[PDB]
Amino acid sequence: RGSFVEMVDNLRGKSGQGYYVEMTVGSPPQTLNILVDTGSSNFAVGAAPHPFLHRYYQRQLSSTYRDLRKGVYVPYTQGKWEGELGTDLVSIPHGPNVTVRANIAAITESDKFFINGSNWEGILGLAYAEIARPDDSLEPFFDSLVKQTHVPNLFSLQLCGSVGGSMIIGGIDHSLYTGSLWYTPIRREWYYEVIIVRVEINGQDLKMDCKEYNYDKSIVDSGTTNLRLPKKVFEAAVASIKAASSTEKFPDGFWLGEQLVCWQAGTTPWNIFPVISLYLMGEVTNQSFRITILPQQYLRPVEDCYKFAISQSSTGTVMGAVIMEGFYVVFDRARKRIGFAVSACHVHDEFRTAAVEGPFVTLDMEDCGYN
Ligand SMILES: CN1C(=O)C[C@@](C)(c2cccc(NC(=O)c3ccc(OCC(F)(F)F)cn3)c2)N=C1N
Ligand code: NA
Ligand code: NA
Repeated sequence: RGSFVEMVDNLRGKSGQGYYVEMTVGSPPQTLNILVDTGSSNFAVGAAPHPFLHRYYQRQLSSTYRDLRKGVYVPYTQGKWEGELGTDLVSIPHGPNVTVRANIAAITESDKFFINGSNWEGILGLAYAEIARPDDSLEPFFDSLVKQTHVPNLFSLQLCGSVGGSMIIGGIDHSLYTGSLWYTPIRREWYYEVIIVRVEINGQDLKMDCKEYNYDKSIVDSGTTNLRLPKKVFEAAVASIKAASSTEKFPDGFWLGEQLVCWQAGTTPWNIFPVISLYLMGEVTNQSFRITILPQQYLRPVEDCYKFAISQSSTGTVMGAVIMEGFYVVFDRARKRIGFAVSACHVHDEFRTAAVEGPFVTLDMEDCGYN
């Protein structure tokens, strides 16, 4: 409890490609790099020699493998994968010193799924059975972990945004954050769904009906890059960001993520860009708190050229790696809540730092949840 030195720094990544943890599958152990994803619930790994893959799960080499004689087809907004289900023994070398029998989808065919030049070979879905494929009876990895061991039912993520971070499995490490943790309820256990009750650009309320902020949900997703905002909120959001930053100008396609914008080295105008604060539902009736992110988070370097990493959505708000890089995030599954604290490692400047602040008084927070 509170100290987990062995798990500190167990995440690696490359800008834009996601954060991955080393895992082993089967006996003898086959080592793989696995994308950490709080936005999905399948443990799926490459199982065949796709060209983009450094390595892949070779089921034939494992004595502990058990076929479930069952297929799964998984389409996404763009790209898909399909696979064959089974179970085998899984470990996390730089995680808890346990071994569990987990479901694994062996990916036999995929499209627009693996990334050319990336260093991961599979994906660890850390969300709940409700959104598992093909259905809620396929038990996600973290459930199997907690069912079969003494590992406490919670994990936490410090994503530092070439890149690194920590996934503390079964606890919290106090060195990873400064100040206090503030908790927001998990509304329903499927995605890590939360409720945003208020949005400020540079301390300026959007004055939108709060239901709009959560239309049709808001979730915390380490497998998404952007802060994704519902269409109507996004319009409001950029309009207010465009205005707060009207001190300089950029093409209209830039705000739509259809082009990059570039400045010279040692000289990006951070300060003409506003802070963004999301107030989240608190643990107590009529009590909220707010998280504050910097343009450092929503203006992401591409290779000085940057992409605007706030985008519109038809699936609701997504607090991707943009938000998460500001914070140490606690997925407290045992108490159905998400904790936020200022990350000890977040990227800032000398004028502004990311922040988690409370308590604030906010009424009718229940009306902010879409049904
Ligand atoms: C959004 N999403 C999906 O569309 C489906 C799924 C399974 C998925 C599938 C394939 C790839 C990914 N995610 C990524 O490639 C990715 C890339 C960069 C990411 O962040 C990088 C940075 F940290 F922002 F720099 C996070 N995830 C997610 N999970 C999701 N969370
Ligand atoms: Na247990
Ligand atoms: Na601390």
